[PDB]
Amino acid sequence: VQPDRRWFGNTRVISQDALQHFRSALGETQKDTYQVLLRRNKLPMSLLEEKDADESPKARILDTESYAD
Amino acid sequence: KYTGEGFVEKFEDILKGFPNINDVHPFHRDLMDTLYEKNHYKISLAAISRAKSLVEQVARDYVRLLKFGQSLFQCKQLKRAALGRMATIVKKLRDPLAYL
Amino acid sequence: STLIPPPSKKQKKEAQLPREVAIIPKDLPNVSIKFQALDTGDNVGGALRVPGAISEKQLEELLNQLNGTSDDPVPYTFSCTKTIDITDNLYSSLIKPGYNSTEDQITLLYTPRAVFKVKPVTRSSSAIAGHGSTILCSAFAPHTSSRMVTGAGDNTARIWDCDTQTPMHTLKGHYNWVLCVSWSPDGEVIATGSMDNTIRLWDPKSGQCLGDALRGHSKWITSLSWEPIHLVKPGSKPRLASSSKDGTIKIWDTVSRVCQYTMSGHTNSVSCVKWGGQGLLYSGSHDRTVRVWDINSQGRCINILKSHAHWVNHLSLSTDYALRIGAFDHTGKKPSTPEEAQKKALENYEKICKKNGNSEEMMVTASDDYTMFLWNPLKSTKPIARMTGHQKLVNHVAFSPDGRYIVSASFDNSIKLWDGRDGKFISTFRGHVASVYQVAWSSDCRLLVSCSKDTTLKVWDVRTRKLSVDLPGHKDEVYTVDWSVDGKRVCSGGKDKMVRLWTH
Amino acid sequence: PQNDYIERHIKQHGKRLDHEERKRKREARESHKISERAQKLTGWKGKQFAKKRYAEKVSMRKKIKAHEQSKVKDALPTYLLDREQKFSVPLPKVRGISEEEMFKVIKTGKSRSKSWKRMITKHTFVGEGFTRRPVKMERIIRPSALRQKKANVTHPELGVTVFLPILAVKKNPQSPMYTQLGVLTKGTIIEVNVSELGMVTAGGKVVWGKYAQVTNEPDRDGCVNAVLLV
RNA sequence: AGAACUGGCGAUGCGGGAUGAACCGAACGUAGAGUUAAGGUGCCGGAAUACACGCUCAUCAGACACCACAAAAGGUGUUAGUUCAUCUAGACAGCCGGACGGUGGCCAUGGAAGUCGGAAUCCGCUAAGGAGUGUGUAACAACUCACCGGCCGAAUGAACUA
RNA sequence: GCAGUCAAGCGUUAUAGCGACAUUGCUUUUUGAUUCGAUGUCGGCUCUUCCUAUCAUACCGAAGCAGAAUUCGGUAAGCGUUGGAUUGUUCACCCACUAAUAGGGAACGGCUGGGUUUAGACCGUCGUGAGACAGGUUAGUUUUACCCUACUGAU
Ligand SMILES: [Mg+2]
Ligand SMILES: [Mg+2]
Ligand SMILES: [Mg+2]
Ligand SMILES: [Mg+2]
Repeated sequence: VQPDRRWFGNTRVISQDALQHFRSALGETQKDTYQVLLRRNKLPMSLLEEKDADESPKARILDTESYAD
Repeated sequence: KYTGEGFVEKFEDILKGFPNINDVHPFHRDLMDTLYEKNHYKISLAAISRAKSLVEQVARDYVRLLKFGQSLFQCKQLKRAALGRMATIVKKLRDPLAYL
Repeated sequence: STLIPPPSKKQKKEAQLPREVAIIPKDLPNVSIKFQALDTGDNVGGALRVPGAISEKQLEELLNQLNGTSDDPVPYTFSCTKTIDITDNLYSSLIKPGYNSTEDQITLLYTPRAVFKVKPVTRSSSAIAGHGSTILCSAFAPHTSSRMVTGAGDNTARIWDCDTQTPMHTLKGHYNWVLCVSWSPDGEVIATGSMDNTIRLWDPKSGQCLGDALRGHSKWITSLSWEPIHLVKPGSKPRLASSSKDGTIKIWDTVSRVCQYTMSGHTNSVSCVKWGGQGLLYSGSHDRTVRVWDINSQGRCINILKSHAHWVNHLSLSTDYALRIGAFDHTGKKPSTPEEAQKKALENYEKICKKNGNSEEMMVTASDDYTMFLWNPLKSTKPIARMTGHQKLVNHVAFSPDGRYIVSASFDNSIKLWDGRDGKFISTFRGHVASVYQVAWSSDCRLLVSCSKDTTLKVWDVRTRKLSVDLPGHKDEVYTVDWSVDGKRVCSGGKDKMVRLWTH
Repeated sequence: PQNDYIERHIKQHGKRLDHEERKRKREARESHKISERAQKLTGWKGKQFAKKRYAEKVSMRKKIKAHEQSKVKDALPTYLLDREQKFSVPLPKVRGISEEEMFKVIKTGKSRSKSWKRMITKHTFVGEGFTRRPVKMERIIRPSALRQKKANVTHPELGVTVFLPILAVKKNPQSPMYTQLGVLTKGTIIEVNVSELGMVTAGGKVVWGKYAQVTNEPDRDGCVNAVLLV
């Protein structure tokens, strides 16, 4: 592998405006039964899949009190 | 496969032995909650269950991988990798086992 | 860079098609409306008919005339309850969507607002060097936006002139990290609590140390709070409450430079201490409890509040902005005499505290059980509400200056906006990609600024509940952000050893 | 019996009359027993015994050091303390892998006379939307059990490892043919999704794709380990 | 794995290494006598159950290739060394005696007095004595050992190397 | 496995470099919830013996081992270690009995079924075709012993 500064730069970035556009779009989609997926777009889906949850997960009680205590 | 079965047998013996604290009579539930802290009790048994599932997954995955081994060296490395991952999973259980 | 999908041929054709102009019809009839105060729920004027060609300004003036306080009118914002605000006029806000018509009566809830306006910060005024280590804390002067105090990990603090964005003073008394700084509500002294278990006081104008350090803590200082000016009798200087990792809250009388009271009820490190406006001290500690002490009862722990299952990381009061600002305002006008300062601070406290019948000072506690609790400690020992929804620990929490909104900054890369009265969830500010460390309101309660682990600041508009502007520029994690009292400058500092000043 | 009945029985009746002397003599004999075990145990038991003895001696030396060290006598904020944690690539040269090792001949026909099919014996990345070719035209075989979608990527800064999804295979050092087949071997440059690392450019853009180099042999250890190129 | 040089072997028997493609010695007419090489000299088996100084005892030692198993790892086997210390104003073992006072230090606990825990770990008097090394009590008590002294009287202990 | 941390040592007088034992992160996160490509060899029957890396039987050690039962371990191979179901596959899973239903070598460096089954035939895929196969189904003669030895018995 030759030394090259192409190895250390960013390959994919996304703007805040594009992030907000995709975040708002995910939720406006009404899936039709007669539409098939031909090609899925490559996106930061981990950043885009943010749904408000009405409840929190349980607190980690082992952080405050161990088994030995 | 044999090592995975041994670990799963030990974990199943643990999980079947201990009472289900939420299904016993409420007097026994309250007494055991006072004695052993039901939160810790259920969390430790859930840790055992999760370790059992992870060990089964490791065994299945590495048997499927060993299906394509080309040499004795590669097959030995895959088997050692499976057993070492099982050992890591089991050693993560050091505290719940002492508590239990 | 990944782009949004381009418009299709049909969309381009529809865009080329002529547009429709939204114009008020000349034959728009009259509609009946009822004004209702959001804070008090007192109906004014009964039901009155108004033409459909009303504006927000004319509706505001009409409400002032109905109240009978036309000589000094107070601005308002109107909404209809979904709860949709009136943007420009009633027709285009409600009648145009068709949800409320001219036949049906429209009940408009009105909320008072600020006469001044804070423009959003949009660019970095300056990047200033001088600190030898990471900046750990920062604060603005209450009287002016031209002075900032910043305590860092090089065992020093700095006083920065924000007019020229140049260093003005260096405070070099401590031996370890300056963990907290605090400007006095009268603006006369800066208190720095450090990692070497000491507290020092500094005259800012001379940039000097007022004698020796305040010693007595066995672990590092975790928070400093000041006694309110509106409770300090005129001719006297406010006292300094200080919490620390050793589980104690020490009260310091600074004129005599002595330690009077030593509250000791906590079994673990105290996360924060706050001096309220009714002679009370609220302490949140890692022992999963909130302790309420009375200074008028020799510092005794009046209340122990236990609802969290983990450390309470932070706590905020409804009157926090007023107690920090004392007798000053957004104009920066100084009182003439200490009696005038005490009376003006009393009025500033009362405007936020005593509304809708009886004075209340709500508290919010953000914990490590991913939740917050909303309490009214004077009235009941039970929490008013439990705010849940955050996936990770709630690191910071803040009441708005008017006390009507609560903002929580969490480690799940999010900020949550909640109603300040009943604690009901309103909205989620998303856009940070790392944990949000702390947050700060603007003076007019319309804008919010947050600093994150992702090396960015973000300014959010509370009214539209969406991102206003994203400010990069820091080379590393940002640890502290503050907004000026007059709403002109924002200071930020973190691991890059630089102070960033931002302005519109 | 109920509760601590053995402790109560010892409290009420004592122990056996020779218990203390018997325990004392066993503890005295322990030194001879340890030496006899070390010189007499054979095979796996002897190896394990020696290993445990070495570990015990190391632990005892550490305890003595700690006692003597006790007897001789990052600048985080308040909300973060008491909370714990050239353009040269790290592998410029790796072992060369021939086509003979990379591929396995797959014979077809009733008498196994045709040998045009090849099977890739290493792990591969196929990407999104992969559909197997029809078997009549499937020359190169990438078995589904050897396909990979995620890798343990280590960031050199801040010293963390995250399970990240793979986006593409940028360069296999063995051959561009292996690059376009998606072979995942040691030294291969891959593209990884770094959305959860929270990286932001100086211009404000969120970085969600970067390069990493594979540092292990996934065909040997069952997993892909990679180091991010920062 | 790739280059360059040089040997050995095929075409070659003989002595030795138990046995043998590449190891040691030595190359070949038919014989006699003598001396040797490599290897050996308890018996098989020709030749000292020679001489000499040491080491080792293996509940399947070793008589070997000097590579691996091998972590220069484990061992209260044994031998020889190296460097540190203690010592007749008394070395190591052993027995006896002392091992105190503020003080049951603060918090916590139904109880917690050095010895369930969390933080201090200071002062006095000492020849010496921890705000305690362990056993023990529900808590105390009691015993211990950390340290000191009396009797005894001459070398001893630790860590490494081979 | 990869990437680190620590440091008993090793090395050095340049506080470089190797580095045992430990240890962290990812794989894998909390309330015990709820089958994915083995490209070339396999199974039986009868019957013998060996190994121990011991499932049971014998004797022991430890364990909150009261008793009963069970778990971990030591010496130990003398003696046993089964009957069945499933061919739309079993590189095994179930049911039961039982003291127990341990693992393995002497093949995998005599009958018998799957497979090295050639000539017949059909279907599928590819080929302009002769044909070949990603394949699927069905039918398809190899038959010593009186020799030596070994073994069992007999002069
Ligand atoms: Mg002779
Ligand atoms: Mg071996
Ligand atoms: Mg054995
Ligand atoms: Mg045929």
